[PDB]
Amino acid sequence: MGHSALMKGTLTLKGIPGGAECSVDIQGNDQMQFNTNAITVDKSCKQFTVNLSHPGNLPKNVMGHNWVLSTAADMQGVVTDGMASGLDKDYLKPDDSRVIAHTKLIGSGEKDSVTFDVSKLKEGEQYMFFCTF
Ligand SMILES: [Ca+2]
Ligand SMILES: [Cl-]
Ligand SMILES: [Cu+2]
Ligand code: NA
Ligand code: NA
Repeated sequence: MGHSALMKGTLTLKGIPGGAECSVDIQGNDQMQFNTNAITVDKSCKQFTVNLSHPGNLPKNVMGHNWVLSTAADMQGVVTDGMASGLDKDYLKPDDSRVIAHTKLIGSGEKDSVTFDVSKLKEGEQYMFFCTF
């Protein structure tokens, strides 16, 4: 139930040869899909920015999407507690210690960005991004 089983992917801190730009553009659509399942963040990025958008036509209460980052070990807990927190809390437990970064929940035609400190990540750790809707 909800989007997290399908709308998820890995996020990995790596030394990308030569550096990389410090953002990613990601979309969630009307078919419960993100347009990537693997994001790499370069070590030398001080901040990283995720720009989420929602193309198509369905409203937030039917096909709402957020982008939520946690350790892979913490994902299930965040999803469970987020689902229980409900639509009016953007399907996130308020102040959840396990959420490294998150956007708001968006419907069709909306956009949201989140920037976070890359020092909150560690090489070797498994991170997941996901929608908790
Ligand atoms: Ca935001
Ligand atoms: Cl659903
Ligand atoms: Cu979603
Ligand atoms: Na690099
Ligand atoms: Na980029």
